[PDB]
Amino acid sequence: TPEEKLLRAIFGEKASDVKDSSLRVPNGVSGTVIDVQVFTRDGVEKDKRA
Amino acid sequence: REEAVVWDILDEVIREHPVLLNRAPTLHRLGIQAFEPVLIEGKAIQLHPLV
Amino acid sequence: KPLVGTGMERAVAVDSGVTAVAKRGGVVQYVDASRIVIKVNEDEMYPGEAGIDIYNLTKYTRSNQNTCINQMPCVSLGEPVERGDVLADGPSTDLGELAL
Amino acid sequence: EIKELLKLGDLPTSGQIRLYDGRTGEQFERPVTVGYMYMLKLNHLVDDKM
Amino acid sequence: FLKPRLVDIEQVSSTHAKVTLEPLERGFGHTLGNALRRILLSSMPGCAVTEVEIDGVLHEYSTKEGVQEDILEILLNLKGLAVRVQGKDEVILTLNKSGIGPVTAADITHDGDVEIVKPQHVICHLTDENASISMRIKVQRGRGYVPASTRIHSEEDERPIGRLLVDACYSPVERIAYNVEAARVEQRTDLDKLVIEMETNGTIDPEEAIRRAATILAEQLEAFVDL
Amino acid sequence: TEFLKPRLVDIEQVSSTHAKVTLEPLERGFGHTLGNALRRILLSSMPGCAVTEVEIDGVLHEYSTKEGVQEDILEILLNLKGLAVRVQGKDEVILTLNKSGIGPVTAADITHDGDVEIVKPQHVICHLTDENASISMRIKVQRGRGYVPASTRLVDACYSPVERIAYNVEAARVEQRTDLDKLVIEMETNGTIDPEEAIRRAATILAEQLEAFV
Amino acid sequence: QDVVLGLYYMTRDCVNAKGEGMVLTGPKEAERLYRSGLASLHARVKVRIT
Repeated sequence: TPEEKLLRAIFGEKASDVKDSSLRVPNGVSGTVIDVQVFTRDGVEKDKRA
Repeated sequence: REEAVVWDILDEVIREHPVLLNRAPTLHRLGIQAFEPVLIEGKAIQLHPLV
Repeated sequence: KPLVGTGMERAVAVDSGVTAVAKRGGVVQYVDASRIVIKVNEDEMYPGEAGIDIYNLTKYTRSNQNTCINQMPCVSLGEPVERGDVLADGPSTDLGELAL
Repeated sequence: EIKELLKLGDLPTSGQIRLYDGRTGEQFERPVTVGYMYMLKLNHLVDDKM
Repeated sequence: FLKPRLVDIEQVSSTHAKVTLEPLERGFGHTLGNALRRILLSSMPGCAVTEVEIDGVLHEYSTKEGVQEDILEILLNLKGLAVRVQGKDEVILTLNKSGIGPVTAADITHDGDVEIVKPQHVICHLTDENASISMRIKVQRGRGYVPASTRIHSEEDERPIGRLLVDACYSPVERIAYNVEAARVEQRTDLDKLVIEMETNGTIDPEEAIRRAATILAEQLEAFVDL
Repeated sequence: TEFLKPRLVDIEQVSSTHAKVTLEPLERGFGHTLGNALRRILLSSMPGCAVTEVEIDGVLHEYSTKEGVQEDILEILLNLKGLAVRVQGKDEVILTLNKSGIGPVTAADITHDGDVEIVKPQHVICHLTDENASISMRIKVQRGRGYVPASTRLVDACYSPVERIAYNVEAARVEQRTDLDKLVIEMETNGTIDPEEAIRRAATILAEQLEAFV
Repeated sequence: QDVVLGLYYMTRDCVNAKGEGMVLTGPKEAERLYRSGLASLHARVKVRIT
């Protein structure tokens, strides 16, 4: 909108074409990570960590 | 961010501002009663014994 | 452990799979927080393959109720164990009894 | 049998003793029953329900 | 308004002792014993292990190959290790050992202020001929009960993923009991004694403790004196 | 290992006899540790001058009625037990109360002495009815430290200034901490010591016994 | 429940107890007798009340 456009204009930030869906820890629960698993569809390249 | 300063502002907005308390099998009108909030550490609700 | 009890708690622990029961009697060759290797007695041992019974213990892992189910060894290095003895307790079990 | 095990225990037959308030340090009138009860923690835990 | 003073302090075991206070007027034996029990059991100086970084361990929930104690249990064993320092508010002890057998509290590296009051205290066993565990045990000194939870607020890049925190156990005192028996000084109407039987892990001497207790006691009365 | 100290101490006066003082920043359990240690010494060991032995006009023993006064001998002692006084340079002074005529015999009708200070001249000792009626008593008042009842002795020694002491520990929230406690000390006195003086001198004797462990 | 058991135990009387028979000016010094441990919570006593 107009004023959001002015805001980015002053602070010169490029608003991404991608929106953030990242999984973040639920409010109030706190613990230690004891394991991680990565399942991937057959044919998509497994990333570094995987 | 839960900055330390916000806690005092909450004591102001809580002071004179009643809250409604309710139990599961509401029968007569006393099943809901108004109380004055008292800030209490912990996740449990404290309820006056006489009530 | 329960200080006051009945005497079924011993039976309940073993019959339920939470614990690890000795398949055959013998002396423990190796004890780790991970696995347990038992050297079989010859009377209980089958003639071929000789053998030892290796119990691979369950470690910290997710339960259905989101609790922790983790096994700990209840036996010590080089100890005689007889068939049908508790090798390792499960969650909420102590030395073969049921401690809730 | 319980009272008998209490004789071997060095502890009274009544199963009650004197207890003192940790605040005022004064005694408590009457004996109170003290012992060992097995107690379970069920999972209704307050930081779930809340 | 006759004032008290201490008297024979009888050590029995390295753990506990019976201290005694001879000159108590009418009823003051109770007024002190409970007030002293309070500060003895609660607010006292202690040094308990806090931060522990171990050999290959990422978190307290794994198992190091070659030791039959789960990492969580080894941390718990450390919470019960009693030590004492003199001039340092944190000292980092380096523990190394290997070979089949118990690894006790005497196998650590001695420091100028390190006194291990229980060299036999079992940290964990060792199940294989060649298996080696190195650990940095960071022990600091403080007061009260600080659980491991309230410690991860400062955080400020505690990135050392291997630095596993434990709960601060800080306290020497275990059990404090006071009994007032009537003490008859050769001439006086009726006077009382104070028998304070206390119990400790051996990291604080009786006379030092009971002094600092009354110190804090009178120190809070300061404001009270005026208004 | 530094040790948290109190702050703020609003003193709410309730007339001239009693008051409720308050202390916000008390750490764990110290509200009781203080409140109880002070309750103990306030009720028991305190300086006071309370009437003890009373020798009366005609009737020597408590089992009778003196002609001309509507108060039974037992009840007059209780009023005397509640007469508050203070001395200065004497460890015992014997006063003399005299009056006649129809009307109240108050505490200002006694014989004033150099060291005599009657803190309640309006305090009713007994009344005086029909006729002229005669009352004279030599009342021997002594000094001491505590409450000595007439049984262990003849009236009960009231030498406590303090009448009713209560301590209340309410949870005090310091800006950053879980739970800390407060101390509400509501005290009560006969007026022969001022409340602020007492609570000062109370802790005084307390810490003075600690003088060997400092 | 707890509160009413307190007041029941409070105003009750046993046959013989510390402070039996004495007299006090008012409730203030009555509590002072009790809290100091001289007189029992339940004992028959005459006290001046208003």
